[PDB]
Amino acid sequence: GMDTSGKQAEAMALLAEAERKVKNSIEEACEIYARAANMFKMAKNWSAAGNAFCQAAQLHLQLQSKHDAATCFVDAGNAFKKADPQEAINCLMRAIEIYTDMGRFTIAAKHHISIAEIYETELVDVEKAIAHYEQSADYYKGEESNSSANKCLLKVAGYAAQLEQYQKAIDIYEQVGTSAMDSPLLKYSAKDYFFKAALCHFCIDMLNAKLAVQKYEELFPAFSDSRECKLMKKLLEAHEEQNVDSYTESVKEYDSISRLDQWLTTMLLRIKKTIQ
Amino acid sequence: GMDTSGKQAEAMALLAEAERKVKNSKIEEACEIYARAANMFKMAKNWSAAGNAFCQAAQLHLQLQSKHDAATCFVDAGNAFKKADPQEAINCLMRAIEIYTDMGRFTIAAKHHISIAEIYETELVDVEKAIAHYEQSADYYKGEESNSSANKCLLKVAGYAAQLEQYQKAIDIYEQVGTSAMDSPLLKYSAKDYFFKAALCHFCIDMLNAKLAVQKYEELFPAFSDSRECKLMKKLLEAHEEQNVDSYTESVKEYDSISRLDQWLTTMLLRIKKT
Amino acid sequence: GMDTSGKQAEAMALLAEAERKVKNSQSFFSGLFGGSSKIEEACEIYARAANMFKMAKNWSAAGNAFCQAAQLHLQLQSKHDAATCFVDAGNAFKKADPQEAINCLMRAIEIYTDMGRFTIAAKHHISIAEIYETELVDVEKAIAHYEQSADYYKGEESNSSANKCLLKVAGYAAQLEQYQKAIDIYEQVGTSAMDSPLLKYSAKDYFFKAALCHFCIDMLNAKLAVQKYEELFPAFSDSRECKLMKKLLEAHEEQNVDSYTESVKEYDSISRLDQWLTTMLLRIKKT
Amino acid sequence: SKQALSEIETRHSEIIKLENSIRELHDMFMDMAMLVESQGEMIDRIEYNVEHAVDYVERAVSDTKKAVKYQS
Amino acid sequence: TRHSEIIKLENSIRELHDMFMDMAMLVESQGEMIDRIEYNVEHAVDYVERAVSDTKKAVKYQS
Amino acid sequence: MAEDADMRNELEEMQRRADQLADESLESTRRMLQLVEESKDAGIRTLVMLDEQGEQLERIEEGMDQINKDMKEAEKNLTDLGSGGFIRRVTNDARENEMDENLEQVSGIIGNLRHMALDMGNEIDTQNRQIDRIMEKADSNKTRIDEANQRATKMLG
Repeated sequence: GMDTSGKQAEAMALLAEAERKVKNSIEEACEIYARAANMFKMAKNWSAAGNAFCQAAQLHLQLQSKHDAATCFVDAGNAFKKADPQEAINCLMRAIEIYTDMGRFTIAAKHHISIAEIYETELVDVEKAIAHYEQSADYYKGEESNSSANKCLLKVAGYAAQLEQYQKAIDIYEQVGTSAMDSPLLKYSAKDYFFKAALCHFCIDMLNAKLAVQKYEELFPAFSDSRECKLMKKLLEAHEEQNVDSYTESVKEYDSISRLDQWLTTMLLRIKKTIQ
Repeated sequence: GMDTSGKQAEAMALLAEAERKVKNSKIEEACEIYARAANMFKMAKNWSAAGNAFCQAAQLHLQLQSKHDAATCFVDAGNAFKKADPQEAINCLMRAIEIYTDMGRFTIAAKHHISIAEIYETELVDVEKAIAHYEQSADYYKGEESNSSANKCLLKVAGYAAQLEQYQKAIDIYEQVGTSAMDSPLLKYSAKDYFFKAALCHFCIDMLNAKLAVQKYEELFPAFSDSRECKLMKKLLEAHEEQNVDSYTESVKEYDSISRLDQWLTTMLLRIKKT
Repeated sequence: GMDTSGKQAEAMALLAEAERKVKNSQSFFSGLFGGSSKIEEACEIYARAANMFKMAKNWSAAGNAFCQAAQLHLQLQSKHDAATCFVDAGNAFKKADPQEAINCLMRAIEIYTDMGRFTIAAKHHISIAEIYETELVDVEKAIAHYEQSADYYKGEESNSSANKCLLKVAGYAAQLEQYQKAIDIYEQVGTSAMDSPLLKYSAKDYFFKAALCHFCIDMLNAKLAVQKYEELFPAFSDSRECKLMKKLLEAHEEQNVDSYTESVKEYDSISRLDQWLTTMLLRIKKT
Repeated sequence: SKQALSEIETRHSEIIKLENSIRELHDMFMDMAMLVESQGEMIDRIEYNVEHAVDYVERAVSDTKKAVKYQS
Repeated sequence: TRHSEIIKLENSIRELHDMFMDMAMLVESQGEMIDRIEYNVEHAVDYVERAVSDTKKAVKYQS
Repeated sequence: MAEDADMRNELEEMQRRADQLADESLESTRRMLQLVEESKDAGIRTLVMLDEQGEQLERIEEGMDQINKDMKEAEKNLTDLGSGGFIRRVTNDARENEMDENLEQVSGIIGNLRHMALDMGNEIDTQNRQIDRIMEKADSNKTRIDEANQRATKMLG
């Protein structure tokens, strides 16, 4: 349609006009660049829009302006988000650097979350995701926004238990569960966290798991009434005799009454495989 | 009533005096006084004449050096004609949307697009026309990452297309939205419904491939097995395997007992069963 | 990692440069009357150093820098920015040593209340009370601060916040074994909440607490109490609290301790009891 | 006889479905609470910013009144 | 009586389900909205402060 | 006698089955009751929090209106400067009674939850409208301030 050709031609015309204006050597050039970038974004020419935005940001930063520079850097990064994953990371890191310099730590927190999401969905890399999530959690906890820090720490612990040694998962789960135990609204969930922690202990060796479940039962009396504690006692008792059938039967029954998150399935499978 | 006549007379007098003032720098006062006259006419509640005067004031403001006031005046005039000749309201709102996108505020443009699509569908009968605006608004929202609005618009357009008998677009949209919602931790409880709907649409093509489709959904989403919808779908298909009309009627009555079926589902159910 | 040493060294160098700048500012003003440009720029160095330190996890240095900036910029008669810097310094100190923040927040509160901006003073008072509560057990000061904040909030007509503050005050006061204030506050809050559309569902709970807090005084004034509530809020009779209270009264009327224990055990079995209710129930059982 | 107690088994057949139905609702309530709390805290931050803005605007108005009236 | 009572119970449950789905979606949209407004107001306050500061410095330079 | 012995021992196995099934049903009812009880407190807390949030939103809207009016006045002045049962009684016995009572209580609590949920749902819509309006007010104010500063800079030269 007319949109593609007309918008592209006018965008090239405006880019040339701005380049000529700077050739005389200024804000007018930045406004022309911004309008050209907007019409490019309209044209569905996703790529090369971030290029114009970055050019405008550099020119604007030339004159000591820092707020609009950061805004346009972030805009260019999100524009590049879909066309080219790699460059968006660099642009968002630039914006994060400026914001952290000025101390708007909440903004830096969100941009890090976004970067770690892109490292987790499109590209494939876990360590970078863990690092960025940890940085965001530290910023938020420094600003004492507890819920966001809890979310980030839970995700980091999940990934670490997914691939890394289990110590990090144990520590994060214990801390979060203990903190959530006392609160009025959130107490009902506490069990879950404790449960997970104990399973992570099982992967190393049984005695650790038995001692840990004893300690948790002492610390949180309600745990003794949970169906999870009963399942864990039964599973440990079965595993102590090298009898796989009891293992399978108990796991199948517990699955029958409630579905599995597919995390428990992976961990239970691992534990069963090492029963020998 | 004595209220309508009085308000109409007052608004007419104010507008006439405003005309005389402007006819007598002067542009700004003319614009403001015309705005006041338009407001008094709106309180007079002669919607057509008030909208006409208000759009004329908008054009005069265009004659004055400002854009935001122009766009605001255009949108208010469009809302005024909302209950009048649709074509003029559509024209004014389209101009306002163009101005708003020119400034890069895509979100308000999408909102206005949704509004004009709504008026285009309720008032007139042209359904295919509204699809274009709905898709454009969905595109803008998806570009700005407001996933909820994009999902709403896509759902509406998919429903209309499914009505229009272009089932392929409906199946694509429903499957995409369902899988995306399933991925997200929240809204997961809703996902089942979408899949069910898709099956019905896919059924209209043929019965045999419906089995494969439902099995594919079963393996892609195990929880779908435990939902009542899957049981109803498989029972209906199995009954249809033999040409007995009683079975599916009884099954649909049983399912209906719990919750009343909506008009869309009832229409497609009648269409499937009758043939 | 590198962050620790690098940030420490660069921040120390920047702070030393700022100190030299302030030392030279006096000479510059005396010899030329440069004004406050030097002083303002020095304030900028102090603020940037404080932020960098806060990044570096060295909270104490950040607090010191913020206090220095606040003191200087107050010396430049700009009370508002001084209050802001004092607030940040208090937040910074809150993590390492818990007592400088008290006085910093006190100074900020005085500055703010000087202009009549009461809401900010109320928020700071709530924060100070929380600081007192979390570490220390100096309940008296917490009660005083909560009462002051509730007074301000009531004076600003912002309801549904004063209610929470007064509920906290009563909940703490009932702990010190002085029950009149708790009963007054609880009954007032309950009767006020009874008429709200949304809040109605919660109202019942308050009455129950009062009754329990009213039991320790003497059994005879508990029975009558229940009656006075039930006629006023008939729906009260439907909830479980009335049944449990009636059963407890019946059991206690004949020194039958075992039945009382069994009833409490069952009620706890259906729903886990809070610490506050547990302590009060034990205290009542003491008789 | 066998038929009657096979029927008793049929009886214990719906209770589990009902228990699943309720377990869904409970979890959904619990999930909702957290969102409500988060929106709350964010609202308080916004409110604080607004108070600062209004205070500065009023102060600037007073300063402008001083400048204009005294210079005039 | 069995059918009446049990179907009544199930109808109630399904109704609660539907209500909660709807308003949870609503809350999510609200959250996005509030996210936007916060940053908008922050930028507004920052820029007004900066510009009025330019005003003070310039006017005091001329006077 | 062997035939009778084995058939009767199968009958005892089936008696064990009966016992197990009845006990499982009882336990399931108890757990249902506990869960239904647990939901209510979360509902109530959500309601109170929503109330508080609504009040805060009203405060901020008032603040924004005051901001707009005062800034407009300041700009203008500056310019001027220039039900019977629930379970079939196959065999009676106490175990069915507690089942019936638990189901009754569950029904009542769900009845309450209905109204609770609807009442809570009502508020969110008005909150949505209010938030939408406050955005527009803030945006208009910002645009005003930017254009005002630009004009203040252009008139000088």
